[PDB]
Amino acid sequence: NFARKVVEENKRLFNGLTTSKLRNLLELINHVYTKVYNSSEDVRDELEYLKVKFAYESGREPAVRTFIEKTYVDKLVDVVLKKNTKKIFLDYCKYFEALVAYAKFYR
Amino acid sequence: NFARKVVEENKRVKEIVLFNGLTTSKLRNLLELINHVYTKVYNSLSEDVRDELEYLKVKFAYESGREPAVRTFIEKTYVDKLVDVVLKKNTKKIFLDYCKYFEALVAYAKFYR
Amino acid sequence: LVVKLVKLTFKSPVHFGMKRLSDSNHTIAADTLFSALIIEALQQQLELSHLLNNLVITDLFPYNKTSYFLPKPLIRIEGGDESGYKAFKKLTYIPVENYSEYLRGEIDSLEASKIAESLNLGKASLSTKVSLQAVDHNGESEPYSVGNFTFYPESGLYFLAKGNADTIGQLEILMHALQYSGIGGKRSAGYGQFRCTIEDSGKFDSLLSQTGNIAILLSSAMASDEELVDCLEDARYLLKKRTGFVQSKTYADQLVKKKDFYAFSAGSTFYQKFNGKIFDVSDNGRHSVYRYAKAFWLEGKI
Amino acid sequence: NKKLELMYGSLLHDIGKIVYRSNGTHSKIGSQFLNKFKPFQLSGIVDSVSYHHYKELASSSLLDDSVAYITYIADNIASGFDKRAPLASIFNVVNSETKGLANYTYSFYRYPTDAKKEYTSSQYAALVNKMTDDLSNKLKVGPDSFSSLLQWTESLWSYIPSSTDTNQVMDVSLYDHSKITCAIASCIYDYLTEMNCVNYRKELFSPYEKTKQFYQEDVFLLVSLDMSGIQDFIYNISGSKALKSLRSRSFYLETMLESLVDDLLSDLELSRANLLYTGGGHAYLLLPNTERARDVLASFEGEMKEWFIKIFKTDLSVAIAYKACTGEDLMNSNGTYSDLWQTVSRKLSDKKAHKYSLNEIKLFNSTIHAGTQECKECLRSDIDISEDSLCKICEGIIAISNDLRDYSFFVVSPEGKVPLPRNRYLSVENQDGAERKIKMNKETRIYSKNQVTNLWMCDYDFSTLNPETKKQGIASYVNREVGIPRLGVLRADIDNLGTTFIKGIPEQYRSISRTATLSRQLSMFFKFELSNILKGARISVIYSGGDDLFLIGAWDDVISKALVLRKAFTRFSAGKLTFSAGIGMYPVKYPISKMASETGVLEDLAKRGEKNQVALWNDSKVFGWSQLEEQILKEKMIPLQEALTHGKSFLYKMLELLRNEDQINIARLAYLLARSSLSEELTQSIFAWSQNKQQKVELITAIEYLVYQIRE
Amino acid sequence: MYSKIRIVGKIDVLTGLHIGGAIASPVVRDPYSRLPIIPGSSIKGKMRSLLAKHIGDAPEILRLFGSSQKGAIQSSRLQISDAFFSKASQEEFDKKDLAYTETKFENTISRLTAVANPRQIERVTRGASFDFHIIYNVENINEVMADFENIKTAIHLLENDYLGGGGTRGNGRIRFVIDSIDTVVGDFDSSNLSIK
Amino acid sequence: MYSKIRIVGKIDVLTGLHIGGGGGAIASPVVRDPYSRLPIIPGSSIKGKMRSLLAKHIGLIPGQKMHNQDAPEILRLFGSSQKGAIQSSRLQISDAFFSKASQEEFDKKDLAYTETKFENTISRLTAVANPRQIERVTRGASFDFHIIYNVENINEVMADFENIKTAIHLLENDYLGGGGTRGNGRIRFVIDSIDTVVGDFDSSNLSIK
Amino acid sequence: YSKIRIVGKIDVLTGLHIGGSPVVRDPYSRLPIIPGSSIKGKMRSLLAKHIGLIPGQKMHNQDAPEILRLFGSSQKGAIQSSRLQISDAFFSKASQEEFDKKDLAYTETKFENTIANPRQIERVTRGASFDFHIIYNVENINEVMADFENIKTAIHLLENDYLGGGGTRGNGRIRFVIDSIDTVVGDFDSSNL
Amino acid sequence: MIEKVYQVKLKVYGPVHIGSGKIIRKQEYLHLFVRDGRGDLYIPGSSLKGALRTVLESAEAFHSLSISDSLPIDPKNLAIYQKPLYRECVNVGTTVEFTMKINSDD
RNA sequence: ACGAGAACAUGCGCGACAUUCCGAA
Repeated sequence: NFARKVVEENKRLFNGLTTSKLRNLLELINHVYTKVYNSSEDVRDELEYLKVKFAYESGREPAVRTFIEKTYVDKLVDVVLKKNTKKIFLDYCKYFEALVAYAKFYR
Repeated sequence: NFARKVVEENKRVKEIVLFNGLTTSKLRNLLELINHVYTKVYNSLSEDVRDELEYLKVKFAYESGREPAVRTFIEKTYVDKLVDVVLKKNTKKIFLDYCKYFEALVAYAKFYR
Repeated sequence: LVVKLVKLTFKSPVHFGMKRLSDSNHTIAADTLFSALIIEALQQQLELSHLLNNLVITDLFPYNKTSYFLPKPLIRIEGGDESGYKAFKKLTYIPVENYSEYLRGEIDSLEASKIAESLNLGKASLSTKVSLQAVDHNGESEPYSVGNFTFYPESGLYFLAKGNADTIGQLEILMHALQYSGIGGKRSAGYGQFRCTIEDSGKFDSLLSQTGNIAILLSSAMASDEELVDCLEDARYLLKKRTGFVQSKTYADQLVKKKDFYAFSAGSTFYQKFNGKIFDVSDNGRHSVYRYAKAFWLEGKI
Repeated sequence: NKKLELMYGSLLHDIGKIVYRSNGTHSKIGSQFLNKFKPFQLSGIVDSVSYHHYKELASSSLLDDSVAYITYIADNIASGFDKRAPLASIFNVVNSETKGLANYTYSFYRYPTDAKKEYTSSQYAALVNKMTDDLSNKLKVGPDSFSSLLQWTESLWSYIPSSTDTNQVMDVSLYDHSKITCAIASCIYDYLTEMNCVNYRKELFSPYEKTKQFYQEDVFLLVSLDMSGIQDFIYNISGSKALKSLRSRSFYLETMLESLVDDLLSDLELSRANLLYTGGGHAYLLLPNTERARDVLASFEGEMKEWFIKIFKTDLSVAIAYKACTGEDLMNSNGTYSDLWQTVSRKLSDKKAHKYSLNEIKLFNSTIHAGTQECKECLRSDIDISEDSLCKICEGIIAISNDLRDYSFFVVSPEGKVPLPRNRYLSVENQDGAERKIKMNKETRIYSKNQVTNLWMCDYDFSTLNPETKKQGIASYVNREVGIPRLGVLRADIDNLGTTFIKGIPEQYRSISRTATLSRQLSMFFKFELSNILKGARISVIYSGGDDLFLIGAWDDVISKALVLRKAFTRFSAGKLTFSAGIGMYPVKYPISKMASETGVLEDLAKRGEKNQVALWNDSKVFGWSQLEEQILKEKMIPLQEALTHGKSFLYKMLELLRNEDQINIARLAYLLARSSLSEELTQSIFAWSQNKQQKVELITAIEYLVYQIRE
Repeated sequence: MYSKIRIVGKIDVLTGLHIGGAIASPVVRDPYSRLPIIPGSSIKGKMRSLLAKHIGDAPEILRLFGSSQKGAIQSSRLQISDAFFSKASQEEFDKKDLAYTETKFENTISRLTAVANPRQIERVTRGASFDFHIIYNVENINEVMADFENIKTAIHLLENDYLGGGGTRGNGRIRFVIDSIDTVVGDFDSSNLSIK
Repeated sequence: MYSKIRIVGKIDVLTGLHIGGGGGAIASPVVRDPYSRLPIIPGSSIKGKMRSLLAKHIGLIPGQKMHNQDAPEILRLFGSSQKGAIQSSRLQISDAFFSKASQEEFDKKDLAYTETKFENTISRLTAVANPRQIERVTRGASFDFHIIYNVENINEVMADFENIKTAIHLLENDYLGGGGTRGNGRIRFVIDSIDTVVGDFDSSNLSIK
Repeated sequence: YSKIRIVGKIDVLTGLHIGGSPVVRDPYSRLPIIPGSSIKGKMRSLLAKHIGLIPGQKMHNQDAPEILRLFGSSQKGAIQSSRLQISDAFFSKASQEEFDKKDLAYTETKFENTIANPRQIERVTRGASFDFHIIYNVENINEVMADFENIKTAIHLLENDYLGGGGTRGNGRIRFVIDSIDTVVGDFDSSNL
Repeated sequence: MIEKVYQVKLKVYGPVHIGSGKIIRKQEYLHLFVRDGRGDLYIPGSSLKGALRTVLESAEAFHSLSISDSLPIDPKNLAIYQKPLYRECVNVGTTVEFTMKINSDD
């Protein structure tokens, strides 16, 4: 899995890698994932707000910016939006969960 | 009987404790995922089966991070490495053998309780 | 004459009754096989002259993947241990290659027990069934036991048939029909189906070509009153009582038993060879029930 | 009544040994003791008692016609100083070539104990007083009283040593010595009467070389009488009434054999002393080697063949083979004793080969008319069949049933229930009925059962004990509240019993008296002690003798009493005698012939190899007696029963896991033991038993036993 | 002249089949190979019962399955052999590690105490198949077709009925597949003969 | 003329179905078809529940202790075993198997055909909760049910099918196996076709629901 | 022998949590569900507390006779059938569509400081409704009125108390809205009750 | 035991803030007041129960009383209050109503 | 002219009764 390699490359982990700073991104991913789990244009709006919030967290914290840069998470959100299928969004959420799980595992 | 040896070598007494306090409750989710993959294989490897095994390895890492006992069990029994071996070989007989190995591991873990 | 080895390989368990349905013998005598052949020849509307005049057959003998078996000769064994004679007594069948060794008394009691336990015929069993014919008429089920014998995959039965070309061909046709007619006591109820193979036996041809000072009965047989004067002198034999019911659709309105017969069992040793007879065991019936008591002789040196 | 005088003198020639041990020579003491009684004051008896040894016979001053010379020579042949010495066990010398010589002795049914013991002079005095009281009034002299005298001698002197010589072993009892001396004296008297000898002294005793010449002269006949068809007669029966007739058929066959023996002895004017052995259809006798005796043997053989053909056709038969035997052969000085017995057996087998003659074979196939109706238990149609489809026999065998339980005496009389040779009939009757039968007509024979002529036969039947379950019979055994309802069938046999007779006793010890003692000990164990062994168990003894043992009862009771019987047989023989049995478990209404055949093949499976094994239920249950008693039951079955007390489904899961030897099944069994909620140490024990081969089989057997015990 | 017609095929165990070490309510098994079997007596009896119910013994039933009545001795035209656990099903069950038999667990709720009484019965697994082999004896040509119709009828009934040990409670449902119907003895034309 | 009528249809699991089967730390698993390892509804449970509900509806004999002491209609439908009064069971209810349509609907959405329901027992004297896991068939499942009615008497067929309709109604409003008094075993019957497979009986005007 | 079918709705007044921490969800629809076991257990416990309890009541088989009558019994030799068959309360489709009208999730997450170690509990969103289905078996005509009186008392007590989760902390309040009480099977008259 | 119901009204005289775990920086629009799933601000009953427990600090009597979550509060009441920390607080004069049910008679 | 011929180990049976994922912040 690509998540493990990038996570262990970030391992020295960063503050963005830590669950503390990553908490807000996890909560937003949880919101969109719960919407799809219950299930869309609203999903597209949530993904756009997710990219905006990625920029938000990058501005508020350099470590989260480094995490986003290394994991290509915003680019993967763009790829999911281009594909626009539930399956690819579920795969992206699984990739994000794998990132978080590997970060917890190495810490 | 590699499972028997790997469960016996880590058997300690403080109340018999296995893998620094492992219980079946900590293994419930792992067992559920392995049962789901086993049922999917028995009904029919497939692409969805390989995705299930990769998610199983991800959940192995997540549970190892969550609980130290699960981490000790996973690193002692090489369960995730055997998942990688199953992914590499990509034959249903090897996955059946892996399921039998995990079943023997949990059975012996309960046997020495 | 022409001698043909007929080997029977059984698909289903076979029921061979000595006196009861629960009894499960592993072989049949010559008279049972001859009665089956006569019934088959009557079903196929064939002449019975060849069977009644020229056909000479032996009892059904065991065989396995290793060797063919023959009945134990009734000879005197010279043998300090009386239990060795018991071990010889429990022996029933001897391989063909060991027959001459046994006749010369070169088989010891331990060797005889080894031969007896080397038999690989099959397993006998008792199948318990019910009769629900009474349940409909305010009755109850009637359990009953059928004895059957399941042969091992490479085992089976065999017999040597002796006759001229016409008799051999008619026997081949009759055995082809008998493969699906079946032998035994539960043929219509699922027991006794088999496949037969008829071929020349060089091994048994060499065995029968042997001469000697003693004669061994390969088939259940009995001499006529004329031949019994000289054959019975200095003989070791065993009298087996052949009894049974008549199996036909025309003998009588109700099923009746045959007249009891007594025949010399296979393996009996005689110093004078006697030719047997097809004894008529019918008693005031529409037809005549036959019982094959002709003698198949194996010469040997004791 | 010179023959009767010789019989009485030879049986009582050593009656003075008991008085001497109670505390002159024992012969003189016995002469005085017998002279104390007027009926036994007859010349022949007292002369035989007083002068049966060379020192007294040299200066006897007799008429040279006295039976004292015959008594002395018979005593020499039969027998050929610690006053307080015990009776040495006969098995001390048997199989001593391999398993050594033991020191087991009998204390004053008795088991040898292998301990130091002595016979107190007070005990011998009490025995002397008992003999005096019995001889004074209860016993008399006469042709009909010698059987009672022999029974009294057997009852009193059975455990008194024949001789107290310390150099020799004390295997032979006083009763055995007296009986063998009496038989030999009777045979010698018949031989001398046939040879018209008037001076017995000049014939054998006077030169002291003619005694050795007479030892070298052929005087006796070893006779074997074998009955064939017993097993098929008893067990090859069909019907719901066959279980009740199972014991009746065996009893009828045993009584028929006894009747044949008694008829043969009566024709020879001999007593039961000449009857060496009587077992499962076999009767070994010692007869005179006279032309009259051989003519009697030929006539009896022909008559018995004719009767068995008339009544049983080829079903039951009897053969008689005799071999001429010498005094040296009886004493085994040359070594031909075992050769003599083997020759008798081989001649018997040769007669059994050519069993029927030309005319009998021709008459067999006459069969004028068809069978038509046939009886139920007997698949015979030649015999006239009554209503309800019962043959003339098996209608009367059933009458002997329900009367064997009620009555104790067996009457052979002109009128009865079951046919017997010489146009007689056997009927089971009580004391008053037997007395009435004797009063109405002579030639009527009364047989008492383990008490007239006394017969030793095991007649243990738990059904007859309870009046409520008496009518049900063997089926009553399956009536149970807990445990699977099944019948256990035990088919047991001694390994190399005939071989033990032939070679178990060494050549330095083999003799006629030794064989008589060994046969009597085996008969007493398998006809008298077996009933005490099986006490309190739901078991019906169908056939006994050791040569062929058949019991039927409850399966668990059969297994437990088989273990107890193995232990008791080890005690009785003091080792040196293995015991192999086959056990079978069958439902009720299962064919009796099928039960007998399956238990017989299990017995054959147990016989092969170690010759000391048990086939418990199938071909996979061949175990050792100690293994079954200790490992299967005590070490495994008892802990599981204690832990589970039902857990029947748990045991079924254990069985289905153990039937598969795959390692995945091993892990599943470990998980099941973890989830069993029983003691952890027992779980480890069970897992270790499963892992180890030859212990998994024991565990499976214990689990199956517990399941069968907890069935409903 | 005389003819014999062979019918080979498969019996598929649609639902668990129960025909009566230590096992509670075991199925009938081959003594040697320990494989489950369907006795030819059970097949013959079930077919005879269904034919008797359909027609109604009748002359057809005695003609097909045989009769020993006084004055009406008729040889059985139908010889139905024991059905053996097929080798293909044996291999399929050897794969995927599946036992040839299962233990069905049941209970009885009493009308008085409502207490359940546990019970266990061995059954043959639903994936199983058995080779069945039947012989028809052509004793009378003119009736052959009619007999086969009856046979067909019986088989149809048998595919709506059970085979043994249960049935009204879901056991024993089976299906027949007729591989071939060939005349092994004689010259009778059995090509047009058919079942189902 | 022997007439056999076949009723084929679906049984839908309204709430989690738990039919116990011998054979994972759950307290009790469900009965499964060994060949496919899929959950099953044994015909024994269906017949037993239908017979029990019909017996309750008609009315049990006071002090009844046998199943052969039920109403004559019940013994006519479900069979009797009395000595001398043995009645053949006209109803033959088969095992209901996990349908292929439901198996595909569960392979979609990535479901496992079963759920582990967690419950607990709270002690009435100490208020401590002992947990317990049970296995249930998911409420999306459907089972193919196949029932055979035997026409042993033409006159009583309509009354018997009325009884079957009443039994089906009772079973639908009741549950099927397991702890159904705690939201288990709720089922619905959807009859596909009632046809006379054997004979000449006209079952067009016959319905069990 | 009649069956009375009581349907209705269970409205979540305050956040509802029934653990399986995540709340229990129906596997097929992936939606919150109130199991019938939870409702039956809570109602039985509340009704038993309403009636007197023996001092040593250590088992559910020794409650008040009304409790064993309504909710069944497993007492050895005294097995009483449960006249009540509580069913799983599934998420109402009307409430589901109401939640789907807006951008609202069916479940909320609430944080407690636990002073401080933060703890997060998932609850069912306030305002959600679950439709229940109770079956009452009429096995005694004379006892139906008393049993329904006990049912009403238990319902009132449950509306006073909470259902599942930590109710003292303030979550789990529910309300019962009864739709129809009709004898679905039989000829019994349920119009009065 | 006898159950008693109390309608308990808490009047806001000073700003009250309950942490919802959510903080918004200037770009988004600051600690956010807790709101239910519906989005209405309310006072959780757990916070009030913990405050009362701390005030008391017996155990059995305190677990008998159940304090439910408060009724939804009007959106107008929420405001931003400085402490360099800004938090969402309920405005002064707001009455928050809840129900408390006590099973302890004494 | 097979110890044979005819014979369903068959009939009734719910794996079932009671059980809060719960107390604490």
